[PDB]
Amino acid sequence: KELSFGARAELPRIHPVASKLLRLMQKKETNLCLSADVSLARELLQLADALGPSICMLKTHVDILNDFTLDVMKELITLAKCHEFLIFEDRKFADIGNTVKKQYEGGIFKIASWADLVNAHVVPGSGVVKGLQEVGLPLHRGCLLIAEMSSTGSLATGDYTRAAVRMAEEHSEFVVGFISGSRVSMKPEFLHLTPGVQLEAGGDNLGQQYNSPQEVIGKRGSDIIIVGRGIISAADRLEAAEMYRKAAWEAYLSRLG
Amino acid sequence: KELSFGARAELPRIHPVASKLLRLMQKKETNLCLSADVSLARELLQLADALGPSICMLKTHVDILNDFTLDVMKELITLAKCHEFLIFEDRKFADIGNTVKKQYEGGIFKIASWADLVNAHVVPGSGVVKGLQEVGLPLHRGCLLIAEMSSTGSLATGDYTRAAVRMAEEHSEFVVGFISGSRVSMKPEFLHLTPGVQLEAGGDNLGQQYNSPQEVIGKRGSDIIIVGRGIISAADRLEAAEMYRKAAWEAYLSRLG
Ligand SMILES: N#Cc1cn([C@@H]2O[C@H](COP(=O)(O)O)[C@@H](O)[C@H]2O)c(=O)[nH]c1=O
Ligand SMILES: N#Cc1cn([C@@H]2O[C@H](COP(=O)(O)O)[C@@H](O)[C@H]2O)c(=O)[nH]c1=O
Repeated sequence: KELSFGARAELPRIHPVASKLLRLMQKKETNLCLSADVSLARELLQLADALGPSICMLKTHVDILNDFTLDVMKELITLAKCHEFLIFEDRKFADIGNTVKKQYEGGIFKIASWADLVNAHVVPGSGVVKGLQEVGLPLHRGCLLIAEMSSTGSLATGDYTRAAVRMAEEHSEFVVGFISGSRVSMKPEFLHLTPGVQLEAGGDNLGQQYNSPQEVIGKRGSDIIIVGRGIISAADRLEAAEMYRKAAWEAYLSRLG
Repeated sequence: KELSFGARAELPRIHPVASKLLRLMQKKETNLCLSADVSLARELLQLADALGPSICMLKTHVDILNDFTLDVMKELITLAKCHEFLIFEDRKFADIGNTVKKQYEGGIFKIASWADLVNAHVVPGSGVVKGLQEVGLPLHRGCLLIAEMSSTGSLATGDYTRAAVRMAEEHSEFVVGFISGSRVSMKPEFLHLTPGVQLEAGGDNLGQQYNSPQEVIGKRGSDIIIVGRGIISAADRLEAAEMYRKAAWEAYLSRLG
């Protein structure tokens, strides 16, 4: 039998970060992750504040911010704490452990100092996880492994996907779930987050593909939708975020029974 | 009968950036790329200056620099021009075209403004290249596709590797070669750059594997060695760079006949 988000938050093997996320999802009735792909700090913060109540998570690409400072991330954390959402930096770590460890802790972004969650490609082998966890475990953080991608021509299929699942299952002290297009693990202690979501069928001119919240949450068994342009390009971003939230939440309720 | 670097710099289908590189390799007698994995701008610049004459390329991870500014990059360009080497930002773009185009142009780093070369993972499908090339074409930049990786457990093998090669062939206007462990393309217009290189075989504690310049260039047919710790860990980095340069250059001559 499928467990609710609230119950999954209490599973014996749950990671504290996944448990925190699952409890706010249940509390707020939201399984929407806003993708805030914006070029200005003030836009990031404005959106986080206005849409915070509607979202379980805010996904950042800090490298696209023309005016990133750690004082912007400090302010973001205050918003995350106030509205109750996790911060997920979509950094896509994708190299040897020695390197990604430095990229996660160091440099100007100091990602581990503010990001509840990060993600990593599995193509380098498990060293990518072992390096990240050297930094993330002391900082009480979690990681998502990229098991499938939303884009046309994606190579993250078949045996590659199976490899991501195995790596996750063997690094549960740090890995809390997946970026995927569908449920890829049978263990309920893992989260599935799915980008490439819009209400209407389509894609963009550079390989993005879209499926609806009901397809991805209801039919494919994923837990959370990640939505950028579907919301950000809308005239009314508050109504758009509420529409995606209600769509994802109802799809989850249906699948739950 | 294999072509010299100087000869390849004249091939019909050769990219302008590959041509410039191959000519300076030939001129300077170096097929060494320094991986300057350091956290201080002052160290990066002192290395670029001292080692410039020994290297054909300097590989950066700007996100590890604690004191990155665009002015640091200005200086690095001045040294690249003065000593004649290319700047390769090892950014590992690895997402949908819409996102990578912004990561390449924008944000704090403005990578396209100073990097002659960048690399991309092929896992997202050809959209990753299509996005990057939209930014890099007017700027006369080039891209390397990651066909193989140096690390234990790497999933960049078999059909994954073949996909990277096909993608590179199909985007030869922008893609100038590969990050690989071995020659993966027969087309001499393509460069092969190989990390995971030290004089002493072995590895690190986080999945990195090392093979000799002789093995990599001489036996495996790659063009350029990418060397980080083997040089940067030495007390005298210039002596170390010369040791690697001679080893790689001679292994290349050996292969020629
Ligand atoms: N990993 C991963 C992925 C990340 N993303 C990211 O999710 C966001 C999708 O945004 P949008 O297409 O505007 O809804 C965007 O930031 C993109 O970089 C995917 O779209 N697909 C993936 O497979
Ligand atoms: N793509 C790629 C790769 C990049 N690298 C990069 O090359 C460098 C190797 O450094 P070192 O092991 O210190 O010689 C380091 O910056 C690492 O991130 C690999 O080692 N292997 C790869 O497959």
